[PDB]
Amino acid sequence: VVWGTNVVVSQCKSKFKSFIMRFIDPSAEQDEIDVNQPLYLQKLEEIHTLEEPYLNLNCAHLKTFDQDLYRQLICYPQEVIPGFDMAINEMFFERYPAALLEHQIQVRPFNADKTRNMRSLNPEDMDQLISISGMVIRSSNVIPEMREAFFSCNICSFSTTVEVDRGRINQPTLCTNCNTNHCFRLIHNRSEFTDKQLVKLQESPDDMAAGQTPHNVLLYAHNDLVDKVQPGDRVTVTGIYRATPLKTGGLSSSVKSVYKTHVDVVHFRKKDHIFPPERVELLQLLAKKPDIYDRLARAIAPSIYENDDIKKGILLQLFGGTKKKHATLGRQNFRSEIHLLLCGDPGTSKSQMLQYVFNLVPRSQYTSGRGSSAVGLTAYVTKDPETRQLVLQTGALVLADNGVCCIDEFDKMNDSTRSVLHEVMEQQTLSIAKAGIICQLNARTSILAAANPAESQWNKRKNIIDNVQLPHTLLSRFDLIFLVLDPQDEIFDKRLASHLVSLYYVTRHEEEDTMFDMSVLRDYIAYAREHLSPTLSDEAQQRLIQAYVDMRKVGAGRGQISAYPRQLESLIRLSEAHAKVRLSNQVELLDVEEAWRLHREALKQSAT
Amino acid sequence: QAELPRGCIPRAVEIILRSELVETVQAGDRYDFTGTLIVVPLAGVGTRAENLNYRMAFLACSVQATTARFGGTDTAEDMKKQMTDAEWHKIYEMSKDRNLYQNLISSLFPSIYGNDEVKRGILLQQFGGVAKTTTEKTSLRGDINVCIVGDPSTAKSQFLKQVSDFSPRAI
Ligand SMILES: Nc1ncnc2c1ncn2[C@@H]1O[C@H](COP(=O)(O)OP(=O)(O)O)[C@@H](O)[C@H]1O
Ligand SMILES: Nc1ncnc2c1ncn2[C@@H]1O[C@H](COP(=O)(O)OP(=O)(O)O)[C@@H](O)[C@H]1O
Repeated sequence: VVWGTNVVVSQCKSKFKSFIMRFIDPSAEQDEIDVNQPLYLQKLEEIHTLEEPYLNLNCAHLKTFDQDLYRQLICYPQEVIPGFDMAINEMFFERYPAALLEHQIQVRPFNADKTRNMRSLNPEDMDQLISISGMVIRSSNVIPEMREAFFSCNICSFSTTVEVDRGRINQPTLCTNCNTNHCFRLIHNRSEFTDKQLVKLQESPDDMAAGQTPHNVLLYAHNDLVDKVQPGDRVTVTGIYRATPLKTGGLSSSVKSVYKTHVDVVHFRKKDHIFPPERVELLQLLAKKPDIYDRLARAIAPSIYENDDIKKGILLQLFGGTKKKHATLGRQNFRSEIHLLLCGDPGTSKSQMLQYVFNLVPRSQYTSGRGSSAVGLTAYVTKDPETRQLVLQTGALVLADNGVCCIDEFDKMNDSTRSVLHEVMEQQTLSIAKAGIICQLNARTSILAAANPAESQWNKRKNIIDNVQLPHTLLSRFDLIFLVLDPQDEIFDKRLASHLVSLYYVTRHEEEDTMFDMSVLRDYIAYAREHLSPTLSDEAQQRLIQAYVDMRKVGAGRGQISAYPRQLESLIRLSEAHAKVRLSNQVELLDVEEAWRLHREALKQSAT
Repeated sequence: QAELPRGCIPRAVEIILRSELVETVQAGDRYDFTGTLIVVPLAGVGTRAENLNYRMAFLACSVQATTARFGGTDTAEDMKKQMTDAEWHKIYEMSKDRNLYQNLISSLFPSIYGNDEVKRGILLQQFGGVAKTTTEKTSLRGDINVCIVGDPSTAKSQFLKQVSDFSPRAI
C-alpha cells in the first residue's frame, strides 16, 4: 500500500481489465447496437485504424461491475488512474503487437452527478470528484513550465541536465561530477516545457441564487486540453478539488490560513464544409423546378405568411451576390455591390425578423442605429492590461467581410457616423490614420438595415423623398428601399391571431407541401457561392437599351428624384444574382422580368 | 488579417528585430518573419524548485515588409542613370511623335467616354512645374489646382477613384 492509501494498483488493474472484457456495450446494450463485443476493443480498432489517440470513458459503464471501484476511484483518483493506463497499454498489445506502443493515452471519465451546483460546496469534498457547469468567460495565453534544465562547463564540456521531482532539485559541485573541475554552471533554455493556462468560468444554468451574481470559478490547463474550447459556450467540468496556500505579505515568507481551491483538468463537454456528391442529388433536385424561386422565399420564416413578395429579393442577398472578379486589369473595382433596406412602422417585425436572421446568417452582426457610433463601429482603440501597453486595435464592420450586419432604428446615429458608410458603400474600402498607425485594411460586405421615421407612421402626402432624415438624392442612392408598413386592414388580423397562436398551442411543426428540409436546404445556400460564375451572352442588356428614350426623359420634375444611368449596374447585379439561383452558369433571361418587377414595384411611389 | 477567425480577441505577440532590421518596418504593413521562439529570461502559484514563473515572448530575424513598396525609376541600354530611362529605344519615339498628344489622351481612359477636354488637361496635375534655380526671394510653385463640377453621376468619381491607383504617393 502507498502511504496515505488503503488500496492496491494491481487489484484495480485486474478488475478494470475484466470489466472491459466483460463488456457488450452493456451500459446501453444491457441497460438501454448490433455489437456483442466490448466497445473497448472496438474502440482500440477505432484508435488504431485511425492512429488518432485520446480515448474517453464515462463512469456509468463502471456501475455494471462492483460499485466499489466507483467509490475507491472517487476517493483517490489522483493515485489510481495510471493503472488504467497500463491496462490500456495491455489492450494495445492484445489488439496488435507491433502497434504504435510508445504514444500514451489519457483517460477522460465523467458523470457522477451535479453536486447541487457550484454555489453550495463544502470542505470535506477536498480531493474527490465533481462535475458542475455554467458559462465560459475568457481565453488567455499559454505558459511554459520547467521540468529540467541544461548546464555547461569550459573544460571537457560537462553538458548535463537534471529534472524536477515536484519542487526539489540537486546539484553537486559539478554537473556529471568527477574530480571537481569548477563550480556549477546554469543555463535554462535547452530544456523541456509543458503547457498550461487559466480560464475563468461562470454558473449559468438556472441553478442560480435569485438576485445574486454568479460566484465564479477557475481552471488550469494541460497540454492537449489547452484552448480545447473557444469562449462563449456552456461546458461541464471534470476534475478534483486541488488546493494551495497563499503567501502572506511577500516581503516575508509567512503563509495564510486560507488554502485556495481550484479544479484540475480531466475532460470537458462541448474546407471544413465540403460536401459529398450524394447531397448534389437533393440539391439539384430542388434546383430543377421553377417553384424554387418561391419555395425558399416561403421557407425562410417559421410561419409568417405575409409580404412574401420581399423575401424573394432577400434571397438575392442570402444568395450573396456575384463575383465578377478583378484579377484582369486592376480597374475600377466594380463589385457586385448589393444593398437593400426595409423601412416602415415599428409594429412590423423588423427587429424580430432580423434577430431571427441573426439565427440564419453565418457572419451575423447585430448592432443598430444608436447602437454604437462610427468609432463605436471602427477602431476600438484602448488600453489593455494583458500587454499592459497601448495598442492600435479593432473595428466591427471589418469582422464581417462578405457577411451581413442586421441594423435597426437607423435614424438616431450621429452625423460623424453615416459619412463613414459613404466610404464603404461608394468605394468599398477603408483607410485609417491616427497618431499611431496608418492603415489600409480590407473590408466589404452587403448591408441590411431597418430604419424608422421620427414618428409612428409614415405621413401620406409626405413622400420618403423628405420624410426620413437623408439628402435629396442620397435617399434613392441605395438599390431600392422595399417599402413596408402595417397592414392597414383589420381583416388580416384574425388569420394570424388564430394560426400563429395555434402555432404555440401545438408547439411543433408540420412538413406540408413547401417541404422544409431540416438542414439539406442550407447547403443549397452554402454550396452555391463557390462553383458558379454567372456570365452574359446576349440577354440582360437590350430591353432598356431599346426603351432608353422614354426611360430617360427624366428631365421633368420639380424637386424630384428619378432615373439615372447607374441603374443598370445594380440591374446586372440583380440579374446575375437571380441567374445564380437555378444555377444557370450562363445568364438567366427570366431574371430580367422579375428585376423590372422588383424595380417598378416601388419606383413610382411618388407619382403625386 | 490574413487569418481572421471568430470568437477570441486579437491575441497579442511580443516580437523583436535586430539592428539592420531596424526602422525599415513601419505601422500599417503585413509581414513574413522568422519563427525563433524563445525561453524568456505573479499568479503562477505552481510548485517551486532550486538545487520562478515565466511568460511568453518571441523574436524574429527576417523581414519581407511587402504591400508597401514601389521603387522609383531605376530596354537595358545607356542613359543618364542606371535604369531611370533605359527605354530610350522607345522613349525617343515617345518624344518625337506628332500625334503623341492624342495618343496619350486616349491611353488611360479606354473604359470611359465623355468629353475629350479634361482627358487632355488632367495630365496637367501629374505633370511637372518649374524646379528652377533662384535666390532666397521666396518659394516658387510648381503644381496647381483643378476643379470639377457636374450633373449627378456622369462618372465624376471614377476619374479619381482610379487616379489614386495610377501614380504613387498620392492616396
Ligand atoms: N406579420 C407579422 N408577423 C409576425 N409578427 C408580427 C407581424 N406584424 C407585427 N408583428 C409583431 O411585431 C413584433 C416584432 O416587432 P419588432 O421588429 O421587434 O419592432 P421594432 O423593430 O420596431 O422594435 C412581434 O412581437 C410581433 O407580434
Ligand atoms: N462617359 C462615361 N464613361 C464611363 N462611365 C460613365 C460615363 N458616363 C456615365 N458613366 C457611369 O456613371 C457612373 C457615375 O457614378 P459616380 O458618379 O461614381 O457615383 P457618385 O456620384 O456617387 O460618385 C459611373 O459608374 C459610370 O458607370
